[PDB]
Amino acid sequence: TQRIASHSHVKGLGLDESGLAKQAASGLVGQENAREACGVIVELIKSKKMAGRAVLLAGPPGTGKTALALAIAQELGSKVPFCPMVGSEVYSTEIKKTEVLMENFRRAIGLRIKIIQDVTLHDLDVANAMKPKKTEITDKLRGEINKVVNKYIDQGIAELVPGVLFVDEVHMLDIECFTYLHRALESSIAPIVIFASNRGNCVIRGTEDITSPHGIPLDLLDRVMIIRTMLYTPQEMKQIIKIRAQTEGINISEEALNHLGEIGTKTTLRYSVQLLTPANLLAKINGKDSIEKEHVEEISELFYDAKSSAKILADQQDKYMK
Amino acid sequence: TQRIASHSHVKGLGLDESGLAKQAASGLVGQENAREACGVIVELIKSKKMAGRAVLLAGPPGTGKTALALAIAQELGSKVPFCPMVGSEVYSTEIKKTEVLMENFRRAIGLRIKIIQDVTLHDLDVANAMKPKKTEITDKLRGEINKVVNKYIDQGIAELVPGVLFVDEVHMLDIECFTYLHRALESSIAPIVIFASNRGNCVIRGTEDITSPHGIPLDLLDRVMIIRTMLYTPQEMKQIIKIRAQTEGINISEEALNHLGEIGTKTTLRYSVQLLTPANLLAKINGKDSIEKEHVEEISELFYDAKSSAKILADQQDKYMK
Amino acid sequence: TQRIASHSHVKGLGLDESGLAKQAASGLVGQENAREACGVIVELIKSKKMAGRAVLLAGPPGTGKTALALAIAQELGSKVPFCPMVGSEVYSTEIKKTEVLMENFRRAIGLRIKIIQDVTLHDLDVANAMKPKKTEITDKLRGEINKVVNKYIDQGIAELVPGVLFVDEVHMLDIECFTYLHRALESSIAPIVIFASNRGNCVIRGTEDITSPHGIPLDLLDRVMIIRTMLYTPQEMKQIIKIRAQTEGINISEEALNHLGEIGTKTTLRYSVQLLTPANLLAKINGKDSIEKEHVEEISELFYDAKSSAKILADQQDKYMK
Amino acid sequence: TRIERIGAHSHIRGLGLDDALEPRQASQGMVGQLAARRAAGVVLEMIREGKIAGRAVLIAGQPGTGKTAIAMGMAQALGPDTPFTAIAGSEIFSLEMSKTEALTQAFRRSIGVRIKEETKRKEVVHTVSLHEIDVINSRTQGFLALFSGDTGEIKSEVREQINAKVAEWREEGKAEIIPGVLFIDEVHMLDIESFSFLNRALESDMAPVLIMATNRGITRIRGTSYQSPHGIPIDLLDRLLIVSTTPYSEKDTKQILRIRCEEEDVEMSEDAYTVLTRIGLETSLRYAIQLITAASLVCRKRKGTEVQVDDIKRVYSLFLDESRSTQYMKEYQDAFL
Amino acid sequence: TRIERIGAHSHIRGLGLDDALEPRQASQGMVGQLAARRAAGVVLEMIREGKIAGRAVLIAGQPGTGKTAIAMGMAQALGPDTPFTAIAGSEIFSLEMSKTEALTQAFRRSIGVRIKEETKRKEVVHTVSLHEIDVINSRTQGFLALFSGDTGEIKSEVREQINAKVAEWREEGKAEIIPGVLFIDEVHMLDIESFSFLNRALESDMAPVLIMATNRGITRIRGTSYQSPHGIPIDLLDRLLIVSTTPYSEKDTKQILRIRCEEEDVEMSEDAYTVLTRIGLETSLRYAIQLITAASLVCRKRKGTEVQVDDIKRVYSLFLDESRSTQYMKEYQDAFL
Amino acid sequence: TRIERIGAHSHIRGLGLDDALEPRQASQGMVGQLAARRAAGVVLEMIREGKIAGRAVLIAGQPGTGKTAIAMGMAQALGPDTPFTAIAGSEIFSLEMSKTEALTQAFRRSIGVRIKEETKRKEVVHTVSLHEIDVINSRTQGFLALFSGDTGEIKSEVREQINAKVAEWREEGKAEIIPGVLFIDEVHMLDIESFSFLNRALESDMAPVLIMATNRGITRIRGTSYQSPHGIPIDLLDRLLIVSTTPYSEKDTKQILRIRCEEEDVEMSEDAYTVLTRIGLETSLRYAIQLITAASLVCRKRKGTEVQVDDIKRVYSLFLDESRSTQYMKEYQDAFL
Ligand SMILES: Nc1ncnc2c1ncn2[C@@H]1O[C@H](COP(=O)(O)OP(=O)(O)OP(=O)(O)O)[C@@H](O)[C@H]1O
Ligand SMILES: Nc1ncnc2c1ncn2[C@@H]1O[C@H](COP(=O)(O)OP(=O)(O)OP(=O)(O)O)[C@@H](O)[C@H]1O
Ligand SMILES: [Mg+2]
Ligand SMILES: [Mg+2]
Ligand SMILES: [Mg+2]
Ligand SMILES: [Mg+2]
Ligand SMILES: [Mg+2]
Ligand SMILES: [Mg+2]
Repeated sequence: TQRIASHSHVKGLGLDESGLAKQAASGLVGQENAREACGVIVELIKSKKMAGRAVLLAGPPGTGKTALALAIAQELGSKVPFCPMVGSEVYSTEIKKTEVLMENFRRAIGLRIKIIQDVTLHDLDVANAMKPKKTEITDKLRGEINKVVNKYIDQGIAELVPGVLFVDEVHMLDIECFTYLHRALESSIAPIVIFASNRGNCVIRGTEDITSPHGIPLDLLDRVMIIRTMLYTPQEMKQIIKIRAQTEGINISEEALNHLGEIGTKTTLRYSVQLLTPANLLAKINGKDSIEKEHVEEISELFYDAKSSAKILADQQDKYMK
Repeated sequence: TQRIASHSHVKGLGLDESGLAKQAASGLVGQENAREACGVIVELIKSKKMAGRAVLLAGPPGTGKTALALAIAQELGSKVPFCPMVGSEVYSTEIKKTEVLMENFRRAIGLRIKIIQDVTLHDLDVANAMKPKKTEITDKLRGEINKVVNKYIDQGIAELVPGVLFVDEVHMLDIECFTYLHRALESSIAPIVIFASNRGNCVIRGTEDITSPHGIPLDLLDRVMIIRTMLYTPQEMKQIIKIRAQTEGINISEEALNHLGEIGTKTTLRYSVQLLTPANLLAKINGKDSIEKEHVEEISELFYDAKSSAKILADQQDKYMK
Repeated sequence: TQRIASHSHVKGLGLDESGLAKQAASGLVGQENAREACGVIVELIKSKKMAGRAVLLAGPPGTGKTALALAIAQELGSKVPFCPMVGSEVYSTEIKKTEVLMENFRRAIGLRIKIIQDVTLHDLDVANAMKPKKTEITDKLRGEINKVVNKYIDQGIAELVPGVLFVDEVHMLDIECFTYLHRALESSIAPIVIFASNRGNCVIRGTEDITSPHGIPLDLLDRVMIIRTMLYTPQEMKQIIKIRAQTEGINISEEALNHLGEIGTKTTLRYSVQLLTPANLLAKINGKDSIEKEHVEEISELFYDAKSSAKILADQQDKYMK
Repeated sequence: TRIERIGAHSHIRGLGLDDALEPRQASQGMVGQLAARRAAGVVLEMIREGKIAGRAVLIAGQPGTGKTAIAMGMAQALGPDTPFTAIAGSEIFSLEMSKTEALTQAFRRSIGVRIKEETKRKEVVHTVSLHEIDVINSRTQGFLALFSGDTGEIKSEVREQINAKVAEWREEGKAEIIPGVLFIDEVHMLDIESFSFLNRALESDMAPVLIMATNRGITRIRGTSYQSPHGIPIDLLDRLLIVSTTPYSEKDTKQILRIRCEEEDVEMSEDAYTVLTRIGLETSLRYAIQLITAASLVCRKRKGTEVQVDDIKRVYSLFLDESRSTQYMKEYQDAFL
Repeated sequence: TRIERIGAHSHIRGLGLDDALEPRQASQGMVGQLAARRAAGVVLEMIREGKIAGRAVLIAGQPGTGKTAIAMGMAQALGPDTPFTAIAGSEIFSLEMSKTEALTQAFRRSIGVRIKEETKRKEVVHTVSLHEIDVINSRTQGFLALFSGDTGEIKSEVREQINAKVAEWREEGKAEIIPGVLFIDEVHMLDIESFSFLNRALESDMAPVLIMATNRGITRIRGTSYQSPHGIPIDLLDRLLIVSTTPYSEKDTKQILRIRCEEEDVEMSEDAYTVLTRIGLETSLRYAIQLITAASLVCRKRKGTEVQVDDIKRVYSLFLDESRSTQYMKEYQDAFL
Repeated sequence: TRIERIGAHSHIRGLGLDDALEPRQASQGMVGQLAARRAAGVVLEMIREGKIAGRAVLIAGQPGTGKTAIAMGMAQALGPDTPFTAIAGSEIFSLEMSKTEALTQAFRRSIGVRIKEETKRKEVVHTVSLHEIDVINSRTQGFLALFSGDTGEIKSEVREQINAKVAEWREEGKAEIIPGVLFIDEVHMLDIESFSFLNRALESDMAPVLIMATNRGITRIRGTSYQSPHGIPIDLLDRLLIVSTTPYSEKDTKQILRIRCEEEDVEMSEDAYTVLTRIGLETSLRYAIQLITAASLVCRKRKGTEVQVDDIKRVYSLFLDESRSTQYMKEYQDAFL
């Protein structure tokens, strides 16, 4: 059997024919303004007409930012390329950080050469360019690869499938990476990029204490469209606990569902969805097939949330190391 | 035709037989104390008797520091080696910064082996020392290359032509480069070095805020001779605008010369000498072979000096990014 | 003849059969608590039963910290491996600093394979792993080398001789090296490590100004045993000057011994033991076979201690460079 | 369909200048900025004449005023015959070469050397730049290091042997030098050592014309702590010719929206043009540029043809802008990290 | 005699848990920490079931309370069938690869791929991890780069071709995935970029269970200046399950000394056990652990058998502890550098 | 004519010391500094006897007092038989090796191993240093890495196999050890880690005598923030023997000018000697040294023979000194960057 991870229940955005968001469809619950805005972005990626448009998902942690972009990746399918990328991946020891951004920008534009094969522009970049080493590939190579792909389209052997680059954790880029992203988003070959951050009003890395919203400078925030993600209500937290219980195969009683909903509004959404599998293992240790309230109450005494652990750190700060 | 750059009118220092400076000779105008002092330095480079003497040209920007050293290079000719070098060139990724200084010190001493060939000591260093890479060449090699060149002189096959190293922008060296330059100028094989800086009373790079004149520490300023360069008068600014107009092939009326002299005393010398070629292109757009006052007045409205642009930045500082 | 260095008179700890320290035996004078504590550590290294125990020698400079560990190395002999190591050696340009600690940890455990040969675990590590380069050797190699050495013991071809690692100047490690040393001392294969420092209540390198005793964090000071080294009395300083005079072959009069003892309590122990050989060379210049008081008085006027030179620096601070 | 698509500057066919360099109000995809496009055309005649080496022009002004749009207008107005190296200011920070070496390679990429060869008789033409000659002669099999980009630091001694050979050819008539441009956008991202290398690289006989763009004010230089205008020291600002760019009015913002609604091929109503010009004057120009395509997709999902004001107001509620985004972050500033 | 000897955790044969995960007061070399060992056993059944990817548990608490001892208890309770990569937090700072690449190699070392091959008929078994497959397919002669460790950065494109092939094999039944654990001890020694890589590496389908240990309080993160609990940002602390560890009482400290005097094979008198428990409650647990072996050697040099209280008091005068060491340094603070 | 010319120390043939090490007032190109040259000669007999390993001497004092001039006096007084490695303090900051490895190579370059070989019978002599033996045995074709300098870090295990072989040869009589000197000038440019490597490298049996020169006062160490005398920590200053150098008087400054006017071969008048001594006492010694040659060229351009006071006053107006240079900069401090 396949392993069940986080966002394994996400099977696309829950929209109808009219493009409005359903309250509960395809594993997505709530957040209807962000889901209609992400459905308008999905239509852009499919129109294959625009290039270099940039989307920022913004909000508190635990509010569906990585889940909304993986719902975009499920709504596009495996035909459209998708290139997830953490923003801390640019600090390679082998190549410069703008080359890691440019290699990810070329990895997200696809070409289907026909007998059918799937290739990216970066695959043609490393094919036309001892211990192997990453190399800072010049724009001299990239322009004639763009002419070769243009001749491959004009004889009909190839078909281009522009895709999407997800730069999750965009606040971990430094100021040189944002300033190269100005020139990268201004090109007519760039992929549609979806950025994500949860680090509002923090300093840019690589600068000595200048402050901008989301960790992103105002000259890059001019070029993106913002999608905010408003926090969840108690009722929608319980629906996320219900969907994660059906995804992990866990039966649950309604009183334990009300207790895990009170736990998830007490601490956070993510602590209550990782209380499911330890309470299920405690239920199979006791031999009962479903979780009751005593299993959630005992497992919640065994594991702590970050706020209760911070209260333990504040009460006993002379004992811990600094 | 050859391209015309900055310092293309400089054809040597303007000195007579007595060594006094003419007011206007060989493309040099004014600055007579610095030109007699640079003529005494030219005689030292030709005496081929001294080694490791060091000259600092000091003054405001736009006062003939790079022009006076290129006049030294025109007065020596192509027989004496000359090695221009920016002081920010020492931060190579391949070798240490004292090796970049030592490779430039050996590049400025020449050897004529006879059928006549011209070689430097650094050419023999890389000849007697896969991807090519610069290597940190040991003194162990440099001492036996010095013995081989000494045997080449004693059998008469070779003749040494010691030269000059110009380390323009010497304030961009860090404190390790100045402290290696102490040992480098103390050798009996070192070339005569001419340093240049315009960055008076600024901190040394590589130190945490200690202040010395010209960006150079006081222990290196003990070892150099200072040549100051006093600013130009309105009359000499007009003579520089006249010489740059004959060098670039530009005819000019006397009233436009008086207006460009008032512009050059209003802002700086360099802004008025880059107002020549755009006013000439505007005159050939209007079809007139010479520049009048309306061409300088229109081109001066099109392009700004740095002080007027700083006044625009001070008046509208809330709109620009920080 | 062999050269005579510092600690050339150290021929082991001066202990009897009962393990108490003699006042003057085997080149060691005084410091009896540290010598019985180092003799209990020697018995541990010979029991070959424990692994990863850690000793800190602590005290003022010039109090027998490097001398007490070289007395441990003389009491173990050449059969037990000993790996001296400065703590500033971990900042290699080729490999990471925890690999330099791990390569030194494997260099201190020995194997005698039998026709008799002596090898370390690091010698088998580099044997089972162009310009040569140090490589960051994985734990995948080190586990099967540990299985191969275990099979070599079980067939009787090899015998393990665990040894000792001396990380002198342990305050020059940064905070990452101390935190890897937590995991390194917790292993069952680690050598017994003797650390040394003289830098009490100073900041850890790699942290922005947090203060711990000896330059070592409190979480590593929990894992070590402390041996303090109390300063020497005037009488024991004279006995060190007497032992360094017999070691260097220098005859000395008793009045010059009393004058060098007053000099060594006036400044430091080390300045008076480097006044021996210059006074001996001045005595052979005068032709006398033994040093008198006039030779120590003249050589003490020629060379300065650090406190008298600091008094010269404080009186004339406007003349020296900053 | 093709590798190229509708980018941010794909509507700009060039600077809309007439025979007398005078700018037209709306021509070749450009609108507004009449003194800046006239100064850009005087710089364009300076680049096409090719005579003066090492000239430098800064394009300064507010964000959204079209500094980069003037530079891609002059980039399509040169054509493919004259080289135009367009780099970012962050691209000089390389792990395989120094910042001086990366600026020297960006300088020498913009000097084209047109070599002809007569070889019954056919004149083959091998236009090549000075950087490619320095990479080919740097080592055996060095012609693949233009492709993979794994050149290190080319020796300065090698570059004097190429500059002398090219001077010899040029005087023998075997080669024709076509000097070109180097656009360093976001130049404020260079440090003091690289700015001081620009102080002496522009005085060379083989330097290209160097255009640069900065939206920065009186700020600190990246390598030091001193404050100077545009993030650039006054030692380099002595060597330039600043071209200011004015902020747009209402009619200029509306005409940027009509040239863009054409490039994206969207038909909009005139009431939606007035509401989108009011949105583009209230917040930002570029926010009103990205509302056009997403408003076209809201109009496609309702199966209309003409984009109405309600599609603009729906997409204005769907996607936020920094101003509104920052406001909402004020409340969850204790929720945001 | 052998490569292994009495280390700091060599007495721990595993967590002393019964069938119902309930911890025994003293079993398998572990004593005390009943809620922490029960939470460690619930995490042990989560690792042995192998179903849920990317779970993460922090072991927090005071120094000397046995966070690492619980982790080597679960390391010997897994056995050699399930992989257990145990790294330090300072080991990610490599000169040959990035911190992201070093964490990706530490992530993929803990996912075992058991391949069987039928090859008259004998089923050879080649258990291998995902990292070894990515090093073998990274280059020709890449199988020695597991040994010497001179792999650079493996390309991400290569890792998608291995993940797809392994998924194909797993559905064809040629391979069995055995997910494992990654113990990052002293995790506080990671920086903000590496913590943000952990924010997305734990959401992957192939992530191992990630145990981590921290003795730190509300401190500054290593890459930034903000203060957060355990040295870990709240963006990552949202993804974990904290297991607190209580400080020991008198009887628990005394029983740690009896299990340790057995592993070191030393016979101690009961009065020396009471005096060593008083020393271990007054100063530190680990200081009283290292007094046992040196007290045994003081008992061997007097040619006794039973370790008395006088051997404890003699070794207590011989070797100092931070508290007493720091006091003596107060006087020579003008003598110490 | 030859590679060598009149440098700053080319007049110094050695320390002017007699049989009893007592310094002569003016001999062998040296004048003044009688206690410093006598202490330098006692160190010279310590280097020539070769018995004591790892001795270290700091030459401290004011700039222009001749710390380096005493060190090139002892460098020509040793001769070419005894090695003298003369490095700067900034030369240890290498990109291809660590500072510990660069100091170990500078330490082992100064220990000569004279090997003889009898090979009808002729004793060929191969004097070689310990560093060359460690580079030859470091790899195949490693003898060109002395020349090109592309050795990396030599392994410490290799250096113990060379030290043991050399000890064996020395006891068999095949080799003769000639220990030498290591001059680290401007030592203040080393950091705390390199100073702490010097704390243990000087205690080795194969360490050369280490001379060092510093003009610095009570300043901060380069790797830390603490203030210590000479820029050197008191942990290393415990291991040295400081040799102070006194500032010169009027007659000593005048006699430095007569020994230098001879090396540069310039004939000066006695009134010009008094005026140049007054200039050399007012501003600096080294400024009056560089006025001699440029005054000789002003005398050559007037076609005289004797250098007069007017040539000194003309060259004093031509070239400035820091004091006067700094004054003129005070006015244009708003013109200077
Ligand atoms: N004069 C103009 N004519 C037509 N379109 C323009 C003009 N100026 C700007 N635009 C449009 O506005 C967009 C933003 O302009 P541009 O990116 O050139 O700004 P900029 O001045 O370089 O600012 P920044 O410093 O923020 O990058 C362009 O992509 C283009 O679509
Ligand atoms: N005792 C001396 N005898 C003769 N000439 C001397 C003497 N001392 C100094 N000089 C001359 O003065 C010059 C400067 O002396 P030197 O460079 O040795 O100074 P220093 O003490 O090392 O100072 P700094 O720290 O500035 O380098 C020497 O090059 C030499 O020409
Ligand atoms: Mg996320
Ligand atoms: Mg200049
Ligand atoms: Mg020591
Ligand atoms: Mg722009
Ligand atoms: Mg621990
Ligand atoms: Mg000196």
